[PDB]
Amino acid sequence: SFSGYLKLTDNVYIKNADIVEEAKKVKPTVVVNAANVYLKHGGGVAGALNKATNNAMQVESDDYIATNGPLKVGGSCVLSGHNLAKHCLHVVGPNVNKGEDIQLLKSAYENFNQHEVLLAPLLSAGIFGADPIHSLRVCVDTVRTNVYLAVFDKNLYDKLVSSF
Ligand SMILES: Cn1c(C(=O)O)c(NC(=O)c2ccc(NC(=O)NC3CC3)cc2)c2cccnc21
Repeated sequence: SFSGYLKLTDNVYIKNADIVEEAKKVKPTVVVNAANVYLKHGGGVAGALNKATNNAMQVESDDYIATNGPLKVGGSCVLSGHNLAKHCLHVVGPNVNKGEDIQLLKSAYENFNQHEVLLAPLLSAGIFGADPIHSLRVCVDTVRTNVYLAVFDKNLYDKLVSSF
């Protein structure tokens, strides 16, 4: 059901798309959220995915944190995908704007290997402060399963594809 994606490697594909609209169209088995350790979905991809679930993702996340405590930077948890997907894999990449170690980005992408196919954003990009070209390079060199990347900004998408 994924269509209009450029092929980067044997297993990594990319599209200039709104990940919420892409999830509603495809209804994948797994959509990846670019989460923080507290699962507080305020801005960026996290806020957009939560808003499309009418806040059901945040209510479910708050119960998960109340039971288990916060995630590790580089870690993940599988929760419901609500109206967007069967499941949502909440992955925490390092937030470079908070002094988190960039080496944890490879650990964050290793979580994708537990799932055969994923619709995902670039981790640690945007408001997390890491270089998006570096995030795409770590993705290609780490993920072995089929990943379909959705990049919202047209100019960033063109730069990622021309510099790859
Ligand atoms: C790299 N990046 C990305 C990205 O998705 O590539 C961000 N992504 C976003 O802000 C983002 C915002 C909105 C949506 N869609 C909807 O809300 N769609 C429903 C109305 C119909 C998806 C995503 C980002 C926000 C800060 C900084 N960098 C960002």
